[PDB]
Amino acid sequence: IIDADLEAELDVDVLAKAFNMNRTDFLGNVTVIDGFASTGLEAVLVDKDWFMVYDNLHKMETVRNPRGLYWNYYYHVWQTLSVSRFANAVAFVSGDVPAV
Amino acid sequence: MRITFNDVKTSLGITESYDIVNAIRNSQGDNFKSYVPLATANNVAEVGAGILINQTVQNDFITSLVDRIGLVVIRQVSLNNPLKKFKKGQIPLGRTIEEI
Amino acid sequence: MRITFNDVKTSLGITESYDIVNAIRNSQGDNFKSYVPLATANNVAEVGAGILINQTVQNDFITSLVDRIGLVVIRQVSLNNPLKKFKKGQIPLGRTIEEIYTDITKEKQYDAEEAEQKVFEREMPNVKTLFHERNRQGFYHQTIQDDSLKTAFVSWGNFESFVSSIINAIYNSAEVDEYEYMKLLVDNYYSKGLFTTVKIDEPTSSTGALTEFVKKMRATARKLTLPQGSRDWNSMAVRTRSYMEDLHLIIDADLEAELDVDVLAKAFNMNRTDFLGNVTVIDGFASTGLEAVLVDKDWFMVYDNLHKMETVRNPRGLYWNYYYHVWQTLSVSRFANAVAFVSGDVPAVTQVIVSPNIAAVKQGGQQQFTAYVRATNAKDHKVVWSVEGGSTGTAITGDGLLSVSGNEDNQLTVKATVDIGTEDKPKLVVGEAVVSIRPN
Amino acid sequence: TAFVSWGNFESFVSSIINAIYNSAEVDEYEYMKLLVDNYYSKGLFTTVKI
Amino acid sequence: MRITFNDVKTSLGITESYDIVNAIRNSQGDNFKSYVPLATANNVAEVGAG
Amino acid sequence: FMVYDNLHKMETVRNPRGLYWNYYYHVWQTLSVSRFANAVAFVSGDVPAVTQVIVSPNIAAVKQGGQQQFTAYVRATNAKDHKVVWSVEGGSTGTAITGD
Repeated sequence: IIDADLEAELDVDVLAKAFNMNRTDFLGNVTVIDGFASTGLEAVLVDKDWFMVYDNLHKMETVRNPRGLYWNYYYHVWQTLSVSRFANAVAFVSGDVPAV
Repeated sequence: MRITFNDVKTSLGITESYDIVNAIRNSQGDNFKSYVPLATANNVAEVGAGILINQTVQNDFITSLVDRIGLVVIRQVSLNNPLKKFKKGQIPLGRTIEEI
Repeated sequence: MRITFNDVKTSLGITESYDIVNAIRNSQGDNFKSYVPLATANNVAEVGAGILINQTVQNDFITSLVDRIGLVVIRQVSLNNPLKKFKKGQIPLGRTIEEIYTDITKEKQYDAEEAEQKVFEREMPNVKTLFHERNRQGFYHQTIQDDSLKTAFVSWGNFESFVSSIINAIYNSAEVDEYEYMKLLVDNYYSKGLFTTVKIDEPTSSTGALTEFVKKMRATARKLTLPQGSRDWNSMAVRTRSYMEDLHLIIDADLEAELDVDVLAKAFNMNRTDFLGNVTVIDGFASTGLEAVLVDKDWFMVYDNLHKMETVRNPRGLYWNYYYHVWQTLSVSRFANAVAFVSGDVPAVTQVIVSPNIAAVKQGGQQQFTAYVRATNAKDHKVVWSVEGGSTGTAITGDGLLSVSGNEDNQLTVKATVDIGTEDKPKLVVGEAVVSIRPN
Repeated sequence: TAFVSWGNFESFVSSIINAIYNSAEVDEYEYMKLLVDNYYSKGLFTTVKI
Repeated sequence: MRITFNDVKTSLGITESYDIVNAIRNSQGDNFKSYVPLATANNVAEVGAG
Repeated sequence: FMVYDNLHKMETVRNPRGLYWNYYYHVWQTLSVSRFANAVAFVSGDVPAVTQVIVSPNIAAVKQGGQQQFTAYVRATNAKDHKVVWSVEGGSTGTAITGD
C-alpha cells in the first residue's frame, strides 16, 4: 500500500520498476491510496491475512410518513474492524525513528 | 409552491481567460485559423460548457412555441472500496473472534 | 465547347535540383554506378514523376495510330473524425438535454435512545442538474453535371465510381468540420476557465522538464483513477470517479514524440492503456498555455439531431444539386473529470465554486454554502462571503451560513470572493450562487 | 412532477439508493485506512528506516 | 438562434378591476366570505386566468 | 373550463399507545380557464367605456434591421370608437413605431 505521488516518482525515476510494471512477482500487488496521515509512514507491505475485517449486520429498513407523504430509508451497517498480529507486516519510515 | 429565477446569466460562476470568441474573430492565422472556417462557432462557444440554470427557449420558426426536453440522463457512477478484497465472511451470532 | 492546351511542357511546375540524368551520364562510379547498368533509364527519368497535362502520343510502330488509356483509377481516401468515439445517440424530437447527478451523504452513529423522538426526520438529497441544447446547424452544397460528365468516361462503373467519390468527398468534409467543432469545444472550455489547471514548466526548456511533466501526468491519472473518488477534478465540486480505460489524454504529435523519445518509462510503456489512459493525437490546441488535456469518456456531450441529404434537378442546365444537412448539439459535461496541463504563467486561484448553485429558502430559514477554491499552488487562501439581495436583516456569516430576514421579496445573490492580487492592486475571483425566497 | 416517464422516476430512486451504497463504501474504506494508522501509532509494525 | 425573454411577469395585458387577491383577505361579512376558508386561494388566483 | 386533478388519495396511521386512527385525505388539483373560448359577463353595474386592449402578436422576435406589424383590438362597452396610441419603451435610439 502506497500513494500515487510517490508511486509515480518511483515508476518514472527507476528503470527496474518501470520495466517491471503491472507485475505481481515484483514486490507483490500494489494498492494506491491518498496518503497515510502519518508524519513518517511512506509505504506498508502487508499480507492478505493481515486484515481481520468481518461483517455482522447489513440491512435496510424503510418507514412512511403519510402527513408529509414521503418515505424514509435507513441503512444499518455493523462490522468488526481488526488486524491480525500473526501476519507479516512491514512499514517503511522516512523519518527519525528510535533505535529499538 | 412556485420557485422561479429571473435575470440569470450563462456566465454566472465562470472566470474568462482570453475571450476565445474575440480571439477567433481577430485571429490573423496565428493559431485559430483552424476554427476560422467553422460556421456557427459563436453558438458553440456560448453554451458549450453547459448551462447551470436553464430557461424556456422559443422555437426559431414559430415564436409562440417553446422547445421541450428530448432526453434525460441520470449519472450512474459507482464508488468501490479499494481494500474490499481483504474482507472475510459474516458472523450472524456472537461478538468475539478467536484466532489460534 | 472545345478546351485544348498547346506548347505544354513536362517540367511546368518543378524545380530541378541536380539533373539526375546528367549525374548518371557523367557518374564515374561515385554513387550512380548502380543506375549505370540500367537500360532506358532516361525514359524513366523523363516521366517518372507523373504528367500534369497529357497529350496524344503516337504509336512507336505505326505513327498514324495513337495510344489509348488502358486504366482509370479513382482515389478513394476516407477522412475520419479522431474524436468520433465520444459521440452519443440521436435526438429526433426536442432541443434540451437534462443531466442529473446525485451526491453522497454523511454518516450517523447508532443511537437507540436518540432515535426515540426523531423517527420522522427529513434529509435532503444532494442533487445537481446541467442543461445542454442544440447549437450546430450546417449544410454542404455540391453540383453534378452527369450529362456533361458522360463524355469524360467510357464505362458506367467508372462513371458511378466518380459520382460516389464526389459523395464521399462531401462526407469527408462533414467529418472534418465535426472534428474542428469538437476541437473548438476544448478551447472554449479552457477560455472560460472551467478546467482544473496543473502548472508546469516549459517541456522543451530542458530534459528534466519532460520527466517532470510525465511524472505530473502519471500522478494526475493515478489520482483520477482512484475508486473512492475526489471532489477536486470537476467544475461541479461533486465526488466522482473515473476508469483507466475511460481516461483520454489529448496531446499533439510534436510533444508526444519528444516525450516518447526522451523518456524511457514512456518508451517502454508504448501502445499501452494502463499507462496514462488512451492517447489521442491532434494538431495543436490554438491556446498559448494548453499543452495536454486529460478528460473522461463522459466529458463530451455531443448528440445528433439531423443528418439528411436532399437532391434537386435543374433541367435547363441538365444537372443535379445535392445538399447535405447536419444539425447537432456540441456541449460538455461539468460532472466529469477534466485536467489541463498549462506551461505558462497562471493565476494563483483559477476559480471558486459554491456548492449549491441554486437554492430556495423560506423567510426564516437558513442555508449553508460551501466554497471550493481551485488553486494552482500549495498555499491556502481565505474567502469572504457576501450577499447582495439588498434587504436588511439578511445576513451571511464568515463560515458560510446565510439567514434570511422575515419580510422581503428579492432574489438573493451570494458571492464568495478570494483576493489573489498584490497590495493596493486587488485581484478578486468570485463564485456566485442564486437564492430564491418562498412566500412563506 | 419533475419527471414524465416512470422508468426515469425509478431510475432516479435507484440513483438515490446507489448514492447511499456509495457513501457506505467510502466510509468502509476510510475505516480500513484508519486501521493502518492506528497500528502504526500503537507501534506494532516492523519499521524499516529509510 | 436562441430566443430568450428576461424579466417577464403575469400582468402583460391584464387590467385588474378590484384586486380580488386582497379583496378576499380584507373582507368582513361581505359576499367574499365564501373564499375565506380556502387555504390555496392566493395560489389559485395567481395563475387561474392563464 | 380547464380543471384537472393530479392527486386524490387517502392515508391512514394508527397510534398503538393512544389507540386511535389518523386519516389524511390529500387532494392536488390544477384549476384554470382557457382564453381561446367565448365568454360573456353580462354586467349590470357601472362599467368603464373600454374594458381592455389586446395586441394580436403577444410575443414576437424581430431582426436588427427588420419590421413588425401589430394589431390592436379594443373591448368597448358602447358603440363609440376610440383611437389607439402606439409607444415603444425599448429606449434605444433609432427604433420607433408609427401611428398604425
